[PDB]
Amino acid sequence: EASNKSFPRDWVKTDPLVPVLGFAGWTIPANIGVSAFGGQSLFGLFTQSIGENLAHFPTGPALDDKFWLYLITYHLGLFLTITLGQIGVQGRKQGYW
Amino acid sequence: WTVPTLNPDTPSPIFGGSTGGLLRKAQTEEFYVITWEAKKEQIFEMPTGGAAIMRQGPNLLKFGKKEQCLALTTQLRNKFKLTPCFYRVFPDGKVQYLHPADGVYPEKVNAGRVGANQNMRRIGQNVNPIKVKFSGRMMSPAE
Amino acid sequence: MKDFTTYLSTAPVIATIWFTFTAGLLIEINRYFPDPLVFSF
Amino acid sequence: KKAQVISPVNGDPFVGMLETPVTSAPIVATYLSNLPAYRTGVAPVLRGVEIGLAHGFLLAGPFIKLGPLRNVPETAEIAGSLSAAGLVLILALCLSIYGSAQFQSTPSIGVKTLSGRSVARDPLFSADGWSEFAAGFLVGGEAGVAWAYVCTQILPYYS
Amino acid sequence: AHIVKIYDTCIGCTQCVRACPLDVLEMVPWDGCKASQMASAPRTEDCVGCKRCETACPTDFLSVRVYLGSESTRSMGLSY
Amino acid sequence: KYGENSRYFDLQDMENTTGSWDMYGVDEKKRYPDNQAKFFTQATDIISRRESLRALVALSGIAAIVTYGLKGAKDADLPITKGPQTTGENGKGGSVRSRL
Amino acid sequence: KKVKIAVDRNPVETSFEKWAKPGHFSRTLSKGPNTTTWIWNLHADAHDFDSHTSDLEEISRKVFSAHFGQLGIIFIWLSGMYFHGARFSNYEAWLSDPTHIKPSAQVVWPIVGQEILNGDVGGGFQGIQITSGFFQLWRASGITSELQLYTTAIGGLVMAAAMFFAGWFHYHKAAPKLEWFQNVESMLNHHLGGLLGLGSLAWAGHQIHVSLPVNKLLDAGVDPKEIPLPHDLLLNRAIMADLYPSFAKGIAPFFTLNWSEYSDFLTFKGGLNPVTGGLWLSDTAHHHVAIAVLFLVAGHMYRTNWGIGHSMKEILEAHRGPFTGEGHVGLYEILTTSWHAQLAINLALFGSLSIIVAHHMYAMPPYPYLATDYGTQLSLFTHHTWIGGFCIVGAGAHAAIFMVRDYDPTNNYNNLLDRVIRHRDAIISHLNWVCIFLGFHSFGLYIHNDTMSALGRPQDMFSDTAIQLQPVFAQWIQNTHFLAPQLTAPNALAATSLTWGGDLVAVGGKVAMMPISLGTSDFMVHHIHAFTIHVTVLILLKGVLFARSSRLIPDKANLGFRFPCDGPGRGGTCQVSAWDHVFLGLFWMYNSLSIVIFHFSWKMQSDVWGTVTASGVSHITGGNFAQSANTINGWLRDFLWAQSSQVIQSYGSALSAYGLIFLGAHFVWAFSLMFLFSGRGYWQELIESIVWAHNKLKVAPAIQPRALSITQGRAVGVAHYLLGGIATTWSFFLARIISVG
Ligand code: CLA
Ligand code: CLA
Ligand code: CLA
Ligand code: CLA
Ligand code: CLA
Ligand SMILES: CC1=C(/C=C/C(C)=C/C=C/C(C)=C/C=C/C=C(C)/C=C/C=C(C)/C=C/C2=C(C)CCCC2(C)C)C(C)(C)CCC1
Ligand SMILES: CC1=C(C/C=C(\C)CCC[C@H](C)CCC[C@H](C)CCCC(C)C)C(=O)c2ccccc2C1=O
Ligand code: SF4
Repeated sequence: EASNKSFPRDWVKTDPLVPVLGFAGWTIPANIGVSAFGGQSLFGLFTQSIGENLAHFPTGPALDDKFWLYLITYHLGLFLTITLGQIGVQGRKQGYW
Repeated sequence: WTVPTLNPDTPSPIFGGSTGGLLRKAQTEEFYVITWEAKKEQIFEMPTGGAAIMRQGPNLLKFGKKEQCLALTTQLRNKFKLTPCFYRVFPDGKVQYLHPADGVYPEKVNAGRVGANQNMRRIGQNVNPIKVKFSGRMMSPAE
Repeated sequence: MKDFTTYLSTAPVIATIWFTFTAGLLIEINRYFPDPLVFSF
Repeated sequence: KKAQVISPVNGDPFVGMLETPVTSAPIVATYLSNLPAYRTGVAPVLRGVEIGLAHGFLLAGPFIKLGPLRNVPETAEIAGSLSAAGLVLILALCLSIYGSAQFQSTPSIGVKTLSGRSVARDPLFSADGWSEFAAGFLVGGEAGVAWAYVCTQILPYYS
Repeated sequence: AHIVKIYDTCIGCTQCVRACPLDVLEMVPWDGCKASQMASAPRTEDCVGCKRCETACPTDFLSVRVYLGSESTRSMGLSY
Repeated sequence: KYGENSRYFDLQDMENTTGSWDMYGVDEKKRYPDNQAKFFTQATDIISRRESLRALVALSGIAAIVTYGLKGAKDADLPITKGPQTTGENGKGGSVRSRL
Repeated sequence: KKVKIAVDRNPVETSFEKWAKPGHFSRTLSKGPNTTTWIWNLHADAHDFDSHTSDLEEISRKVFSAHFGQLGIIFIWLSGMYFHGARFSNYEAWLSDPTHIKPSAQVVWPIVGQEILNGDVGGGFQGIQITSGFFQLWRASGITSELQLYTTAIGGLVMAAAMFFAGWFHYHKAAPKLEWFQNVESMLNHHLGGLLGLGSLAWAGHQIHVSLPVNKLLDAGVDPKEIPLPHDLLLNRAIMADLYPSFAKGIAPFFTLNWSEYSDFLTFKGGLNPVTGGLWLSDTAHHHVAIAVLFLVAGHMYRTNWGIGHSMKEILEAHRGPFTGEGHVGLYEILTTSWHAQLAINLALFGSLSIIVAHHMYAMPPYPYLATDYGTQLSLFTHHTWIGGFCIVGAGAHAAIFMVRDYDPTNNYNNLLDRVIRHRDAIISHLNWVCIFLGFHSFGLYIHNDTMSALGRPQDMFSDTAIQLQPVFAQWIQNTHFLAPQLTAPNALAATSLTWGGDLVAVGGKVAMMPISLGTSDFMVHHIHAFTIHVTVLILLKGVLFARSSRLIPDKANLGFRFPCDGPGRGGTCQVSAWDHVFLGLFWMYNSLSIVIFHFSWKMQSDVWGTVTASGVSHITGGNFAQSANTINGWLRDFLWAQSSQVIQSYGSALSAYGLIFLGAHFVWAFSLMFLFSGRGYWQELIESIVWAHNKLKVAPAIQPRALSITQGRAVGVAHYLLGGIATTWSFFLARIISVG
C-alpha cells in the first residue's frame, strides 16, 4: 500500500442517492401484490404485522407471528439492494469495470 | 573496515502494513534495523508475514527481534545474494552495529576476531557436578 | 522375474506370507483339534 | 479500482496495527477519544469516578436479576446491589495493587498523537495518578451501585 | 544468558555458524591448536537456545554445546 | 523528517519510529463541572493514597464478611443458616447398613 | 487449440526392478537403510510426490494414476459388499419382511468358537447384523434378487480392473502432460455436466424405469418374485403405463413441454412414504432430473476452446474491493500450480459435505426401511460425520503444506492471501477470544448446572424449567419450514422433514421420524458444538497462517511443514510446526465429533426413536434428554453409564464382539498415551540398553534400532488415540442400538 498514509476519513464514499435508490428498488417491487401472499405484498404484509404488533407495544412479536418472516426477507432483499447499489455506484465512479 | 554508522535517511521497502511488526518492546527496551542495497526492485518475504518490494538502492527495515533480522538476512543472501547488515536500536537513540561485527560474515574468517567461550578440552573431559557444587550460583561443570 | 522374486522377499511381503502361513496352521490345528486347553493327547 | 481503505498505522507499515474502520473511523475515534480513559488532561480521580459510576451501575444488574436471591421480591435488589458493592471493592483493591506493581520503571520514550505533536504522558500512568484513580473508582462504583438500587426503587418501568 | 561452549574436537566445518539464526558463533583462526579455523561464541547474550548449531555439528561427540542458562528477553526470543 | 519519502526511521524522532502514539488520547483540560470535580476531588481526598485505600478496603471487606456471617447471611435467609429443618439423612447410612 | 489431449508416450518403463529397490522415489532413501527410521520414512514419504521430484508434470501424473488406484480399490470394496449381499446375506428374505428381519451380509466361520457372532438375524440366516444400509439402498435401486447383486459385483470387479489398467496406462504408456491437467475450465465443465449432470440424469432414468415401479410394487405387497424384472419394464411400456399412466403418452410430454403429465412419477410430495418411512422415490427422481439439468447448464459456464464461457482467471482478477486490495489476483495460478491448495479446498468441502449428508439422511431418510433400522441410521450419521471431520483436518493440513512449500510471495502481493497473512494476529486473537467465550458460556453452563444440582438448587440451573435458554432462532426456523407448504412452498405437499414439526411416521410400530423439539439442553449442546468447532478451526488456521513464520520463529518455512521443533530455546518451541497444529486439531476434531454423535444418539433415542405400543410413543431412553442433558453428570449417568449396559453385558451374545472391541479400543486409546505423554529421548536410551543385550548375544541387527521420531511419536499417539476412541464409540453405539433398536 504505497497510498493510504492516514486512513482517509471518507472511507465509505458516501452517495446519499444510494440508500434512497436501494430502498426504492426493493420496496417498490416489495409493494407488488402477488398470488402467493393472497394478493397482498411483502411490504404490505410486513407493515400490516408492524401495525398488529404495535397494537400491544411492550409485548413483542411471537414465534408464530409471521412478522419475523416478513422482517427477515424484506431486510435480506433491502440490505442486499443497498449494498449492491453502493458497490455498483462506487465501481461505476471508480474502475472495477 | 570500520563500524558503519546507520544512515536514518534510508528508504524502506514497499509494504502495505501488517500486524506482525513492532510492539511496545520497541518503545521500551530495544528494536532492530536492517539495511541493504538492492540492484533492482524485487518482491521478498517479510519475516513478519507478508510480501514487500525492496527498492532499487538502499533499503531500511525495522524489526523487534534479532532473529527476524537474521532471517531476512539469510533470505536476502540466499535468494538474492545481497549483503545486509543490521543494528540494534534503543529508544534512547543509541545504535549498536551487530551482524557483520568484523565486516565479513561469521561463516568466513577475518583474521582479527578473538575466540570466546572456547574450552580447550574434550566434551567428555568436563568435571563432575560434585566438583562445581556450591559455586555460588547454580552452575554446569562446563562453566 | 528376478526383480519380482526380490520384491516378494521384502520384509512386508515375507512377513505377510509367513504370518498367513502361521495363522493358517494355527487355524487348521484349532479346526481339527478344537478347544485345546491342555496337552493330553 | 482505486480507494483502498485499510492502511498501515500512521502510515508506518512496520509498526503493525493496520488502521481500519473499526480502529480509525471518525465516529469510532471520536467516541473512544471522548471516553474518560482517553481524557489525558483531566485529573485521574474524576475519570475514575466516571468509570466507576458506570461500571458499578452496570454490574449490579446481573447480580440483581440472576443472583441466588433473584426470585425474592424485595431482597433481590438489595442482595444484588450488595454483591455489586463487594465486587467494586475487590476491583478497587485490584486497581490499587496494580498501581503498586506497574508504576516503578518510569518509561523514557515520549508519545505522539498520530499527527506529529508530542504530548505529555497521562498522569494516570503514575503511582499517584493511579492511586487517585483507584480512589475515584471506588467512590464512583459504590455510588453507582447505590444509584442502581435507587433506580430499582424509583424508576417507573422497572420490572 | 545461555552458555555456549566450544570444545577442541572442532574441525572448522563452519556449519554451526551457518546454522545459527542469531549470529552467536563465528570462526576464529588458530585458537585450538588445529587446522586453520576454530569456532567461537562471542555473542552468547543473543543465544536463544535453539541448538541448531549442535544439530549441525558433525563431530562425535559435539564440539559445540549449548547449556540453557538464565532466561532473558533475548534468550526467550520475544518480540514483546 | 519521518514521513518524507518512506523514511520510517528517524533518530531524532524515536516516538514516531517505535510507534509510540496516543491513538485516542486528548489533552483537553475541560471535561467536568468544576463544582462536581471539586466534590469528587474532596470525596476521595482521604483515600487518594494506596495505604489509605487499602485500609478502607480491608476495613470494609472484613466488616462486611463478619457482618455477613453474623447477620447478613441470616438476613439473606440462607439455607446454611436456617438448618436442615428435617431429620436429615441421619439414619440412612448405606443401602445395606442403615447407619446413623 | 488450447484445450487438447496432450500426453507423453511410454514415459515410464513397466518393470519390477524398482519394486526390488525400496525407497527408489527418494534420493535420501535410495541409499538403503542403516536405521529403522529409514523403514518408517519409506512409508511416510511414499505418497509425498512433491518431495520425490519438483516438476509438476510427474507429480500430476503420479496423482492421476494413484487416483485410478484408489478408484479401483473402492470398486473392489463395492463389489465385495454386493457379493457378500449376494452370497452371505439374508437379503431376499429381508425384502419379504424388512420390519422384522435384521440386515446381515457377513457370515463368520466356526473355528475358535466365534460362530456365536453368527446371530439370529432372521430369514433362516445366521450372521453379523450389518449397519451399512446396503439392504435399504438395494431395495431403493429395485434389486429384489441375489443374482443382480452378484452381477453388480462382477461389474465392479471389471471396473476395478479397468481402473488399475487406466492407472498403469496413464502413468506408463500415455501419461498426460502438465498443460492437460491445468485445463481446470474444461475439467470443471466435464465434472459438472458429465460427472454430476449426466450421472444424476442416468440415475434419474434408472429411478424412472427401475426403482420407482419395482418399489411401487414392493410397497403394494407384491412378493419380489411376482414383480416384473427391470427389463420387462423397460421393454413393455404397457406395464409402466399400468403403474404410471403418463408412460402411455411416451416422451412426447417432455418435448412438448407438457411436463405436468409426468406428475405421476415426478412429484414434489415431500415428507416420507408412510409404508417404508423413506423418501418418495418419485420426489427423488424429480430431484435427480432437476439437479441433472442444473449441473448440465452449470457445466457450460467455463471457456475451453470456443469464445463462449468464462475464464476463471478473469472472474478472480475482477473480484476485488476497497478492503481487499488486489483481491483474488494470483489465486488462479495458486490453484492451477499447487496440488495441495486444491486438496485443501476439496477436502474442506468434501468433509463439510459428508457432515451435511449425515444431517440430511437422518432427517429425510432417503431409503425405504432405513429410518426404522435405528442401527443403520445411527451408524450412517456417525460414520459420515467422522469422515467429514477427518477430511476437514486434512484440509487444514494441506493448506499448511501449500503455505510452506508452494507459496510464493512474488505471485501474492497485496492479494487476499498476502492480506490474510498480514493480519493473522487479529484473526487468531479474535478466534482465541471467541473460543474462550464459547468455552465459558457453553461448558461453564454445564458446570453451573452440575454445581447447582449437587448443591440442591435445581431452580438455579440453566434448564427448561428454571432458567430457560431457549433456542428461539432454531425454533422459528423449524416452525417456518413446517409451514412452508402453506405459504412459501405451495406446490410441495409436505415439509422436507418431519423434524420441523407435524406428526410422526410409524413403520412396523417403530418411529421412522418425528418432530424434534429444541430446548435448553439443545441450546447448550449446540453451543458446545460451535465451541469445539471454533477451537478446531483455531488450531488448524493457526497452523496455516503461522506455517511460514511467526513472532517466535520467523523462518519456520525453511524448517519445513513437518518438523518436531526448533529447540528447547526461546523457552521451548515444541509443536510450532503446522504438522503439529494438524496433530492437535485431530484431538479437537475427535472431541468435537464425539459430542456431535453423542448428542445425535441421545436426542434420537430420547425424543425421536421408539415404539408405538398403544396410541402414544414410547421412546428408547424415555425422553430424558430434556432434563438430564443439562449437566455433565447427566451425560455420564443417563447416557454413558446407562447405555453401556448393552456393550458390557454382551458377552455370550452375537454382540460379544462389540464388547471385545469396546475393551480393545479402550486399550488402544490408553496405549496412545505412551506415545503422547512421552518423548523420544527416554526410548532411545531404553533401546540402547536393550541393544546392549542383543550385542551380548550377537543378535544386534545391522539396521540399527532407533526410537520413533518425535513427529512419528506424535503421529502414532494421535492415530492410536483416534482409533481407540472412535472404535470405543463404535462398539458402544452398535451394541446399544442393535439391542434397543
Ligand atoms: C500369552 C497369552 C496366551 C496364552 C498362553 C494362550 C493360550 C491358549 N489360547 Mg489364547 N488368546 C490370547 C492369548 C493367549 N492364549 C489372546 C491375546 C487372544 C485374543 C487374540 C486369544 C484368543 C484365543 C482363542 C479364541 C482361543 C485361544 C486358545 C488358546 C489355546 C491354544 C491351544 C492350541 O492352539 O493348541 C495348539 C497346539 C500345538 C501343539 C501347537 C504348537 C505349535 C507347533 C505346531 C508345535 C511344533 C510341532 C513341530 C515341531 C513342528 C514341525 C515343523 C512344522 C512346520 C511341520 C491355549 C490354551 C484356543 C483354545 O481352545 O483355548 C482353550 C481358542 O479357541 N486363545
Ligand atoms: C505389474 C504392473 C506394474 C509394474 C511392474 C509397475 C512398475 C512401476 N511403477 Mg507402476 N502402476 C501400475 C502397475 C505397475 N507398475 C498400476 C496398475 C498403477 C495404477 C495405480 C501404477 C501407478 C504408478 C505410479 C503412480 C507410480 C508407479 C511407479 C512405478 C515404479 C515403481 C513402483 C514400486 O515401487 O512398486 C512397489 C509398490 C507397491 C507394491 C505398492 C502397491 C500399492 C497398491 C496399488 C495399493 C494397495 C493398497 C492396499 C489394498 C492397502 C492394504 C492395507 C493393509 C493394511 C490391508 C515401477 C516402474 C512409481 C514411479 O516412480 O515410477 C517411476 C510411481 O510414481 N506406478
Ligand atoms: C464427462 C467427462 C468426465 C467424467 C465423467 C469424469 C469423471 C471423473 N474424473 Mg475427470 N476429467 C475430465 C472429464 C471427465 N471426468 C476431463 C476432460 C479432464 C481433463 C481436464 C479430467 C481430468 C481429471 C483429473 C485430473 C482427475 C479426474 C478424476 C475423475 C474421477 C473423480 C472421482 C469420482 O467422482 O468418482 C466417480 C467414479 C465414477 C463415476 C466411475 C466411472 C468412471 C468412468 C469409467 C470414467 C469416466 C469417463 C472418462 C472420463 C472418459 C474416458 C473413458 C475411457 C474408457 C477412455 C471421475 C471418475 C480424478 C480421478 O479420480 O482420476 C481417476 C482426477 O484426479 N479427471
Ligand atoms: C439417461 C437417462 C435415461 C435413459 C437412458 C432413458 C431411456 C428410456 N426412457 Mg426414460 N426418462 C428419463 C431418463 C432416461 N430415460 C427422464 C429423466 C425422464 C423424465 C422426463 C424420462 C421419462 C420417460 C418416459 C415418460 C418414457 C421414457 C421412455 C424411455 C425409453 C424410450 C427411449 C426413447 O424413446 O428415446 C429415444 C432414444 C433413442 C432413440 C436412443 C436409442 C439409440 C440406440 C441405443 C443407438 C445404437 C445403435 C447402434 C449404433 C447400432 C446397433 C448396435 C449393434 C446391434 C450393431 C428408454 C428405455 C419411454 C418408454 O417406453 O419407457 C418404457 C417412455 O414412455 N422415459
Ligand atoms: C484426499 C485425501 C488425502 C490425500 C490425497 C492426502 C495426501 C497426502 N497427505 Mg494428507 N491428510 C488427509 C487426507 C489426504 N492426504 C487427511 C484426512 C488428514 C488428516 C488425518 C491428512 C493429514 C496429513 C498430514 C498431517 C500429512 C499429510 C501428508 C500427505 C502426503 C503424504 C502422505 C503419506 O505419504 O502417507 C502415506 C500413508 C501412510 C503413512 C499410512 C498412514 C496410516 C494411518 C496413520 C493409519 C490409519 C489406517 C486405518 C484407517 C486404521 C486401522 C488400521 C488397522 C491395521 C489397525 C500426501 C500429499 C503428509 C505430507 O504431505 O508430508 C509433508 C503430512 O505430513 N496429510
Ligand atoms: C451400480 C454399480 C455398477 C453398475 C452401474 C451401472 C449399471 C451404471 C449405468 C449407467 C448408465 C446406464 C448410464 C447411462 C447414461 C445415459 C445418458 C447420460 C443419456 C443422456 C442423454 C442426453 C444427455 C440427451 C441429450 C439430448 C436429448 C435430450 C435429445 C436429443 C438431443 C440430445 C442427444 C443432445 C457397477 C457394475 C459398475 C459396479 C459398481 C456399482
Ligand atoms: C513406546 C514408544 C517408543 C518405542 C516404540 C518402538 C521403537 C516401535 C516398535 C514398533 C515395532 C514393535 C517394531 C517393528 C519390528 C519388526 C518390524 C516386527 C517384525 C517381527 C515381529 C513379529 C516381532 C518410541 O520410540 C517413542 C518416540 C517418541 C515418542 C514416544 C515414543 C513411545 O511412546
Ligand atoms: S563446532 Fe562443530 S559445526 Fe562448528 S565449526 Fe566446529 S566442528 Fe564444525
